[PDB]
Amino acid sequence: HMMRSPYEYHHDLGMNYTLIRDELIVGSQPQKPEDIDHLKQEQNVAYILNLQQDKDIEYWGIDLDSIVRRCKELGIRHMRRPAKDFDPLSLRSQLPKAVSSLEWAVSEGKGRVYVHCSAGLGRAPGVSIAYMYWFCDMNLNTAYDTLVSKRPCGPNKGAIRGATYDLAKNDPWKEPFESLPENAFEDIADWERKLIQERVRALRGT
Repeated sequence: HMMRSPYEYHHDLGMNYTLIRDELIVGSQPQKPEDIDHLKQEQNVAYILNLQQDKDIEYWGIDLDSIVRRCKELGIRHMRRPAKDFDPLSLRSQLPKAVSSLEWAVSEGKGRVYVHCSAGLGRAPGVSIAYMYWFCDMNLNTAYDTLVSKRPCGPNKGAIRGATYDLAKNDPWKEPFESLPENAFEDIADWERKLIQERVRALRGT
């Protein structure tokens, strides 16, 4: 067993994950049905949030149907909110829906939510940080540092900031997010946070 690179996916090492908050685990894709048994037995997982595109599951040669079947057998709910890999625009567009699924599953309270993409290095940490920022009473830099300190990875902060802009927006003719400096929407006022939480919850089951 040899040295590997630190911020890159090593699929041959099997499913890997990090517990970020009691309710929330961020990791790489389950590779076979036995990995679902591990999650249920060792981590009390009751929900899986899969952020991959079909193209990703195909590339990786994963039998998703057998994964999902085992989830159902064990009472786990499997959810899909796809986003494109290494694509901040995709992540930004899909963040509100992905976070809606996550936050719904947390609110149900039946067990831990396992949030993953192919590697759990971009998409899955990005969704998790947005959830912490919007729902767990922190600013964006705190939310960001809290995850990255536990699980070294490279989520796009701009994607999360831009989804925050998108959800706080009340004027369809506001200047674009792309014109604003790095600091815009890195914190949100209490009324904006309330607006965001309602809009995210309104996407539950869309």
